[PDB]
Amino acid sequence: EEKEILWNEAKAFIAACYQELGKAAEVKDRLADIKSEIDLTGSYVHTKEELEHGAKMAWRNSNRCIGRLFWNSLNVIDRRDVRTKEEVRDALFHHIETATNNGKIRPTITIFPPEEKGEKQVEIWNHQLIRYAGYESDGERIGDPASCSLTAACEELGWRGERTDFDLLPLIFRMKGDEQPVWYELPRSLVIEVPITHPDIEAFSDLELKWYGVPIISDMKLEVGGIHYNAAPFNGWYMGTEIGARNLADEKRYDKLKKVASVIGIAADYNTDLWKDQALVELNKAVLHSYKKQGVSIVDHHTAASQFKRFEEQAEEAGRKLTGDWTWLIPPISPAATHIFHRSYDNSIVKPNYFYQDKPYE
Amino acid sequence: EEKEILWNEAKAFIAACYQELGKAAEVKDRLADIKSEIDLTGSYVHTKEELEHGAKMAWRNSNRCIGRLFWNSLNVIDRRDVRTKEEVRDALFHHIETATNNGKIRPTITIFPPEEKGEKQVEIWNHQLIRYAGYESDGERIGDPASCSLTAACEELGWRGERTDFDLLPLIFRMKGDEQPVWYELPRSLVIEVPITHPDIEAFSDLELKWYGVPIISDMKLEVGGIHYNAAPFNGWYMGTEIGARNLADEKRYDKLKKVASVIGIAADYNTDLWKDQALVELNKAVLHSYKKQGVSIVDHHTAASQFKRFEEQAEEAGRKLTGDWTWLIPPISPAATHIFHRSYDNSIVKPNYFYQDKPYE
Ligand code: HEM
Ligand code: HEM
Ligand SMILES: CN(C)Cc1ccc(OCc2ccc3ccc(N)nc3c2)cc1
Ligand SMILES: CN(C)Cc1ccc(OCc2ccc3ccc(N)nc3c2)cc1
Ligand SMILES: C[C@H](O)[C@H](O)[C@H]1CNc2nc(N)[nH]c(=O)c2N1
Ligand SMILES: C[C@H](O)[C@H](O)[C@H]1CNc2nc(N)[nH]c(=O)c2N1
Ligand SMILES: [Cl-]
Ligand SMILES: [Cl-]
Repeated sequence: EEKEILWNEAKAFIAACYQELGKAAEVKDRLADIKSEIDLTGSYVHTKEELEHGAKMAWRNSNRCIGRLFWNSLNVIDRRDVRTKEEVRDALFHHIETATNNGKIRPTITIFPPEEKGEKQVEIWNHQLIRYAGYESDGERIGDPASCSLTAACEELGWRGERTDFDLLPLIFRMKGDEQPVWYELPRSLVIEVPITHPDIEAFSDLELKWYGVPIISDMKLEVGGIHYNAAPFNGWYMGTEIGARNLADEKRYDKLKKVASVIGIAADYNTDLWKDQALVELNKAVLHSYKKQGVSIVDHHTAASQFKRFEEQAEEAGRKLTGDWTWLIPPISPAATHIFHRSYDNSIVKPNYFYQDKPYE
Repeated sequence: EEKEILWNEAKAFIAACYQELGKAAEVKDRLADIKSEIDLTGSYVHTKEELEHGAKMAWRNSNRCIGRLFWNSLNVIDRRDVRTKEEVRDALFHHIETATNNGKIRPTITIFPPEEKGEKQVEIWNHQLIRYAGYESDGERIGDPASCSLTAACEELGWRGERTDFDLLPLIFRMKGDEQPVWYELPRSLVIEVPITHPDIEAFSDLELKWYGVPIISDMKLEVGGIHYNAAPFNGWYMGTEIGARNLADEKRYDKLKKVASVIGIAADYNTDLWKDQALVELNKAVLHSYKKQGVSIVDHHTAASQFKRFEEQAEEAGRKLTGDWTWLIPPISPAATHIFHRSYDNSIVKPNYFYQDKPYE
């Protein structure tokens, strides 16, 4: 039933993929080849074309993603050839450099060897390739609370952060055969960071806020035709609200709203003053401003929702069913000002797709 | 099966109601009485206590309502005795006066005779007892687009609005036996309206915005123990976002954001300026300010979400399952600043409850 589930997923994927690629006549022989390859080996190997299209389909099927208009221009890097921790490290370094592209961010995914029989070849521990550490000692919070457990796991392994609010975590991953992961400090020249300033409130820089340029999600599994690529980091560019309404604003993250309110000169005393809302708007304005000023790609939530409307229209024109998760697609500020808020979406799960998987630590 | 569905709903309601009222021992004889009453008459009549508690339970079970902490203090007015259109009119007038309470709004419901065998005794046409008319002729929009079809139905019946942006619709309802509804102009002395001003932007009054004080929803059906009270208008006080983020801001309603942006002195040209968000905040601030200044009850969304957290805690302490509709409970501005956004709710439907029903017009 191992070979059964795989074979069925393979048939459905190959058929759909080859149809979209205008290759429907080659389906028969390809499925024949695959059938034999599974019988003899227990698995099968995607061609470069199948893998690239599979990764693109997986993005197109990501219900929670508002950024999907651009699914077809995903830059897919095939690293199924890596065998060593130095190769993995260098592939991760290269991904960062090529995705960053001097600030003109390229949506990119790097695909490592897939699981064999549930056995991981490479297991990445980072949630994102670039992220800030988090600490707590003596009721003092430092850095990003969302990184607290990974940060403690790294320091167990001999890493030590400087305990600033913005320490970059090391890359950390484990190779098949090894009992422990290894870690590598990120070279600073690879990492673009953006200091947060406001277009017309000069005091805003007193907050000394910054964020990194590129979100490179590295803990999701790509599934394509029954093959499980558990290590396949990918990135887009940020939507400003991710930084301004969540990373910097959530009480369980950097919790900056009261400080923002103070620098923009409003009281943080009464709910009816809507000071949190006002602070959120000014922080989100500062975030868009700062990325644009530095020449780092970013999208605001209005522009993103307009793009998503086009994605919806493109889906209809192509005869493809659209799936989405309304609770994730709506932006966390002014959601009712977007068309998303005013319609519903089918939250069905279609494969290929990206999936959560269990953390190797904690 | 008519009497069957009713009998079953009655047993479930009476049991639950009497348990909460500490009257569990009287359940047996009450169900006996009810059994006979159904057999002989086809229906049964709620006592004053059952009706009042039923209406309160129905509010407590309203998944979409963030205002539910105060479910137990609902003021229930029993008007099952009305037989004439003048009595219905006067009950509706009285509801407005007593709910308004000079601006210190009392959550109130007035309950009219229930459907007999699906036959309505009274059929209210208004969506809310107080609402503004809407018109369109020659591509000119006037007033509230959401009222366009009711407004046209009223004018078909001899009503004529002055075609201001804020014409009050007449009360309109139909009595069993009558082919056509009747309408009655609302006496102005009954209706509190609030002009919208901003606490520190003087030009804001140039918009000449206003809204009415009390939302009195009049087109939902109350169901309690199998009895269908299709005419049972009820009100709370507004949450400010209903007015500022939806009624005055939605493009399909008053569509005021571009005008707000202009009076607060910002450009409405670039999505990255977040001018819609900023305009929304200033409009919502103006709305809270204006109601408070006039002495009309209103709640901001932060305070409302804090109350709802207490409702959740009260539900747990009472051993009652909580139900909610996340997509409706989140406020349309800064939803991620409320605890609601960060948890999930079971959207199961529990009776007693309030339900949508078919419009009698259009
Ligand atoms: C190109 C720019 C992109 C933008 C602006 C964008 C925007 C977003 C946003 C705002 C979220 C919600 C994140 C959160 O609230 O935690 C999201 C979720 C997601 N995006 Fe995209 N995205 C982009 C590119 C990509 C790419 C390249 C992929 C993969 C090929 C991808 C796959 C996903 C997935 C899988 C999720 C959901 C993750 C989860 O369940 O937690 N996106 N996207
Ligand atoms: C006391 C102040 C109250 C506040 C602040 C409040 C708040 C709200 C809000 C903001 C909504 C969403 C409305 C929308 O987006 O269209 C809502 C929905 C609702 N409320 Fe309340 N509410 C209150 C009192 C009441 C009362 C007294 C009842 C009935 C006894 C009630 C029953 C409901 C119902 C049934 C809905 C959902 C209607 C639908 O499905 O469209 N509420 N409430
Ligand atoms: C918080 N973790 C434990 C769960 C978790 C894992 C992946 C997640 O991905 C979010 C995500 C994924 C892809 C994105 C692509 C672009 C973008 N701007 N944000 C993006 C955000 C989110 C949460
Ligand atoms: C738009 N109609 C066609 C459907 C419709 C019917 C009743 C509706 O009730 C909304 C509602 C109900 C009760 C409320 C109580 C208090 C409050 N502040 N808003 C409240 C808002 C909403 C939509
Ligand atoms: C439980 C709750 O629904 C959940 O935390 C969601 C809500 N919607 C969201 N939407 C986005 N884009 N991102 C999130 O992290 C969340 N959190
Ligand atoms: C289709 C869409 O989900 C729907 O229009 C909802 C979204 N959530 C909402 N929430 C509230 N409180 N009120 C509304 O009118 C809506 N509209
Ligand atoms: Cl992030
Ligand atoms: Cl309203």
